[PDB]
Amino acid sequence: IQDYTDSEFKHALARNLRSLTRGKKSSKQPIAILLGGQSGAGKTTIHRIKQKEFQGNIVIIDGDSFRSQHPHYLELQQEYGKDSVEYTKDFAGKMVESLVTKLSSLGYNLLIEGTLRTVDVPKKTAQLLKNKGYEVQLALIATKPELSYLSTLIRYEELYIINPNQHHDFIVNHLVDNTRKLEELAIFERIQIYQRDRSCVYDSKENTTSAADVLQELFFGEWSQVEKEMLQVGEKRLNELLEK
Amino acid sequence: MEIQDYTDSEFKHALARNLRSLTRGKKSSKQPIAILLGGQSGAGKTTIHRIKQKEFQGNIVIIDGDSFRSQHPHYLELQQEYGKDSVEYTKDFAGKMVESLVTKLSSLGYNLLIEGTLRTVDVPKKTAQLLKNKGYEVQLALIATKPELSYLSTLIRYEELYIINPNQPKEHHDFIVNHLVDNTRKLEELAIFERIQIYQRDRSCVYDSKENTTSAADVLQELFFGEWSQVEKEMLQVGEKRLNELL
Amino acid sequence: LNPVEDYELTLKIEIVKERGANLLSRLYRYQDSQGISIDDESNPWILMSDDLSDLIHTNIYLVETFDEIERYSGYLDGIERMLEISEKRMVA
Amino acid sequence: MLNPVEDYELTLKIEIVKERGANLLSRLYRYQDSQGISIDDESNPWILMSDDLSDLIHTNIYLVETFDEIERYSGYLDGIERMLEISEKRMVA
Repeated sequence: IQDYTDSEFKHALARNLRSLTRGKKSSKQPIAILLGGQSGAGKTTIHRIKQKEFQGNIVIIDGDSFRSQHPHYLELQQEYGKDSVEYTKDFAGKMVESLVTKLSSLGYNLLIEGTLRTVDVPKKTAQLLKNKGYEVQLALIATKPELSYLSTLIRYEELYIINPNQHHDFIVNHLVDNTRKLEELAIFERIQIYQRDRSCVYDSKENTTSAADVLQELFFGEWSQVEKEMLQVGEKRLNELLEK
Repeated sequence: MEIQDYTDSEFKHALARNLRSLTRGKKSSKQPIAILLGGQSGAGKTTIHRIKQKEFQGNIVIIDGDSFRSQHPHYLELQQEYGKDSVEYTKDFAGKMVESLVTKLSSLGYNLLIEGTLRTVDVPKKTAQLLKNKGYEVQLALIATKPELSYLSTLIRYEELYIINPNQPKEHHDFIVNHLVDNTRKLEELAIFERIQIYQRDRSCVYDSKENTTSAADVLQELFFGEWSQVEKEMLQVGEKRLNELL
Repeated sequence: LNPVEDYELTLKIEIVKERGANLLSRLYRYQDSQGISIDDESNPWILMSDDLSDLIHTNIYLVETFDEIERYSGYLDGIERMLEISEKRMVA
Repeated sequence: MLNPVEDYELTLKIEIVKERGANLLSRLYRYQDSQGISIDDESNPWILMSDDLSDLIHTNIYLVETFDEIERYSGYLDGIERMLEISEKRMVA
């Protein structure tokens, strides 16, 4: 079926702790950063900023990558063509649980891909992170919802090139709402919003205006010179993938 | 017991794993071709390696004499004892590996791209005449470019190889121009190779003996002593610039 | 580098990360099916998983040029070629 | 596709890249020798590397026709090199 024995979790978990610890050093002053934002906005940008910003010394935990590590992935792919996800996130999530727990005890710097479409998951996470003595921050990525929906389609036309046998975008309203509430409930020491060109457009340390409001003008504002440019590039590259 | 005196077992162990490597990915025939190389060291021998590996669709065996010097069973000790002069202690092994690999591979029926020693008339004479004797179509693939442009690439390469390993000139090579012309004409007069092709740095073929009726050597001299193209004239400007970079 | 170049890089970084993670999971698949202990650093398969792991988890994010990407790509290419030959000797 | 000037540039890069690989191979041989791994032990993972690498040096590299394929290649060599470094040090530990 899709079961996993307990020695298999400890196996892949022990491996992952060896994996992620590599070349990283602990901190008496550790930092945890949660990631929000539409799926195809390019959160991979924030990775670049915060990896360089911590000069290699931050552990990134991306729940999604841990899917293939299900002891019977091959079997579940050789049936559920794409609907293998709900049989894998049972495993993947607890993998994140154990990783955040252990590494937060050992005081590493952590960057966590967050389910910001829901209010609770992150809240309950940063709470258990601050107890351990973590400066816990929020790092949001924002572009025009369209370009976001676009990159997800670009991605899906490249996810079909690899193996024919292999989203979280429509969230703009949940995303803004959950930001204001996490701001008011004062869960994060620092809140930051980033744009595709790695620019920091909002920093709660410097700025005083609401993080949620800055988001709305970023989503529902008029298109920037560069944004319209990105829109054509997508129409370009999708068409090639329309016949590649 | 010298620092470069290798055991027979040591030499054979290498011969074994080379014969394995070089065979891997190749089929042989009762219709095999062997192509000998000619032309100044800095001319661009790698151009022909490209032409012929494509032309043979992966089924030719390039034999590079210097590839095996670093296989000497004491190579390292020789490197940290003679720096660049390890060469003069290493050709003994390296050459013996080439003579070996041709011998065995010619008998096995594989297509071969070999360096010729066109600086001497005797070596390729003997080589081709022994390859003929095993049902081989023997050939001369010459790479010709303006002597200056050759000396220049040797001088850039030298300064490059000094930068990779600070413990690894063109007079040290050769100035073969008269020899390479004379000997080509001599090997044509003796009509030893089935084909003679002359190639240029842009992979163009500027002479083929089976399609052309001029002399291989006559075509050489035009290329060596003719007027310069802008493509030649330009490579000279890039060389002065690239050299300034390396120094 | 401008905003579009910079993002197109971020996209290549992404493509590579995914592609890498795919191979690492396959490496783990292979390593288990051989009984190779995780920290058996002497084993060439452990080295590959370890190197690649260090890149996916850190180094790709630190890449600044399109050339570095092509290098990492042909490196993955190298891994895959070796991994494919080992699974076909296996289900042989 | 490419200028005569660029085409020779590619030749030079292919020559550069071949020479490196050749030296990595020799190095990789020397290590396999110290480990008593037999010439043809295809079962041994280290032999796969030396098989893979020598296949490109002897054949595949000469069929390169883009500059980005040159990078593809040298990034491979880098990986091979990193693992050699670690293996050689592990002998001296």
